[PDB]
Amino acid sequence: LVQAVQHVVIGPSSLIVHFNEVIGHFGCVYHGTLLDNDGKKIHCAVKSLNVSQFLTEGIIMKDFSHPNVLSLLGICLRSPLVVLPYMKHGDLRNFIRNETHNPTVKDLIGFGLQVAKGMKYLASKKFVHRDLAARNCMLDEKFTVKVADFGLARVMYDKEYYSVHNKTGAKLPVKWMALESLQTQKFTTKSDVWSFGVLLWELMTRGAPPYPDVNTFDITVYLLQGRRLLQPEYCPDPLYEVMLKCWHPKAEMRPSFSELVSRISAIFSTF
Ligand SMILES: CCOc1ccn(-c2ccc(F)cc2)c(=O)c1C(=O)Nc1ccc(Oc2ccnc(N)c2Cl)c(F)c1
Repeated sequence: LVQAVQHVVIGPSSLIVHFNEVIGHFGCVYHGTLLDNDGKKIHCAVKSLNVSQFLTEGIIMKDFSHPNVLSLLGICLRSPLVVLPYMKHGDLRNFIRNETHNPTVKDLIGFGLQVAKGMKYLASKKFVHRDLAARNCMLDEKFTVKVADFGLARVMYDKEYYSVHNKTGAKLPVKWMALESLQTQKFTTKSDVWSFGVLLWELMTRGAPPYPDVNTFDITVYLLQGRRLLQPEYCPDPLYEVMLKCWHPKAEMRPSFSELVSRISAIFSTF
């Protein structure tokens, strides 16, 4: 493990944490400066963790290289610190909810296509996300969407959406979970497809909360009855058909991420 983690570990002398520049219970995010031995100084975001599994997550994230997936600059051991490239426009949900922003109907479909591309890359590597949602996607200075996971850093802020299992300790985002995951607590690439369907609905409503009139406990019965999220006012009919296929009760009937990239590219560029 020590030899395997060598390329991910950053020395404490190489990282400058700007503690008086907070970005945002389980950890704080601050502005930072990373001192690169072979290039220019890097502006970063540093997340503090208030151990063996953590370093293996570091090795997996360091192997990611795709314009639609958040990369890892490294990990600093001394509380442990996670070093990420800085994302100028924060999370995707807060960006589209901002009343001073004017994304077009095509721009919103475009953000959906970017997520599908990042997920197609992850699924080809057999990586299961388990928490795909607009709040976990980042936006850089060039408006490029980066698929990521805050982990436990926003569970208290997003307390309305998260359940924590009393036995396994698992993070459970009930209103983004596939029917079979709510019944078995098992996650697959096909249950990530269901979550992507919910993410598309969030984009086309500019960040509205899903099922606002349905109790947490009533979600399983609501879904077994065959009921689903309603078509947003400015969501095109072919894009709603895509959402409905992502929510099929049989995991095997749901489209692959390759089929999603193809259908959304058609919707995005065709009239
Ligand atoms: C090493 C363990 O951590 C992981 C592990 C896996 N993945 C992961 C999981 C699935 C994927 F597909 C890809 C990556 C992660 O995303 C993280 C993580 O820590 N992400 C994280 C994200 C945003 C943060 O906040 C920022 C950052 C930059 N700019 C601004 N403005 C803000 Cl607010 C932040 F601090 C930390």
